Amino acid sequence: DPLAVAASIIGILHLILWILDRL
Amino acid sequence: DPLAVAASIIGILHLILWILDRL
Amino acid sequence: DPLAVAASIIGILHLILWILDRL
Amino acid sequence: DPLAVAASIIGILHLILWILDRL
Ligand SMILES: CCCCCCCC/C=C\CCCCCCCC(=O)OC[C@H](O)CO
Ligand SMILES: CCCCCCCC/C=C\CCCCCCCC(=O)OC[C@H](O)CO
Ligand SMILES: CCCCCCCC/C=C\CCCCCCCC(=O)OC[C@H](O)CO
Ligand SMILES: N[C@H]1CCC2(CC1)[C@H]1C[C@@H]3C[C@@H](C[C@H]2C3)C1
Ligand SMILES: [Cl-]
Repeated sequence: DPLAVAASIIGILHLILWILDRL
Repeated sequence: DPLAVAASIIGILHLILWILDRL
Repeated sequence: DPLAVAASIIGILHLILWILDRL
Repeated sequence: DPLAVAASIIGILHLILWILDRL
């Protein structure tokens, strides 16, 4: 499922960027 | 699955909106 | 899949809670 | 799907970390 693939990549990137902004 | 579909859309929108708010 | 189900519910909830916190 | 599983775990962790940060 392409939608699931995109959402997974987006969530992983989202958590990383949020951690980097909090740091 | 409607729940997976809605959650994927919402995660994509959540990343978009969060980034725009941080900018 | 209970993990996917819980993650979908939780992602919806996370967007709700973040929008309300920023507002 | 390992990608979906990793992203689900990541989403649960993200809500946990974000809630702890807001509190
Ligand atoms: C093609 C995709 C390009 C993406 C758009 C690039 C534009 C960035 C503009 C100004 C940044 C200046 C602010 C310096 C960094 C602080 C904001 C921040 O930390 O955000 C990063 C994270 O993705 C969310 O917070
Ligand atoms: C599925 C279950 C969802 C349960 C949802 C829990 C609601 C939070 C409880 C009380 C808010 C306390 C009133 C103070 C208002 C600040 C908002 C707040 O602290 O909520 C936690 C989080 O930071 C986002 O708002
Ligand atoms: C899956 C494992 C995750 C491991 C958990 C690591 C927690 C380490 C926290 C601070 C050390 C670095 C200080 C960084 C300060 C940012 C604080 C932060 O991490 O935000 C979330 C936290 O629960 C509220 O702030
Ligand atoms: N925060 C979101 C919640 C929804 C999912 C992406 C991340 C998550 C992982 C996959 C399987 C379901 C639906 C999406 C794809 C649960
Ligand atoms: Cl935030």
